[PDB]
Amino acid sequence: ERILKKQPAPVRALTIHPLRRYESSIYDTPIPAYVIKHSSDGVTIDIATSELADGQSGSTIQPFESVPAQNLTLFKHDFTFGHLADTTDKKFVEVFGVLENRADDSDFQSPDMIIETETGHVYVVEFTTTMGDANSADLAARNKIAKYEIACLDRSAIKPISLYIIAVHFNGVVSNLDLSDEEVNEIVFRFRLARDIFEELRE
Ligand SMILES: [Mn+3]
Repeated sequence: ERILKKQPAPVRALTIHPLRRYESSIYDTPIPAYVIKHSSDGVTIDIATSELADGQSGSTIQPFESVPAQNLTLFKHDFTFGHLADTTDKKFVEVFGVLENRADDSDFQSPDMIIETETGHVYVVEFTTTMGDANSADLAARNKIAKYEIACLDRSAIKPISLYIIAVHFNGVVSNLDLSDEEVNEIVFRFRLARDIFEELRE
């Protein structure tokens, strides 16, 4: 019997912490070799994680990956963020139910994460990437906020919601989470490696 579920109600409202610019501080760090091979559905990838130093950016990377042909278009986004959450089609409706009598489009939106805690807060987290610079990243982040703000606002009447964004570019992250340098480095490092792999995969 979980006692945190027995607290007085929290304020039902949408919270958005301000976005911040972070920059990677990677420098000369080995980038693992990868071997791409044709497979039955798509490609197999073999990442030489042995080449990485202990305590260096990239320690979250797994040596082996299967990418089916239907998943190559999402590979960059999903690989980049694969240490924080696995791919999902978990919709708003699974967590809040339909909002007024009738189901609508915002019920079937699927942000990258929807976390609900015992205390009754809900956290919506969305990841994204850009091939441009930090300004591109800031803009990408604002577009994800615009994509999901309405659905979050209406449902915050049911449980309070905090909306978070992580937007990666080649040299940093725009995010309203409070990230360490290692955490920024890991995201960027995984993004840079995903870019290299993706250019050979589209080919
Ligand atoms: Mn995303």
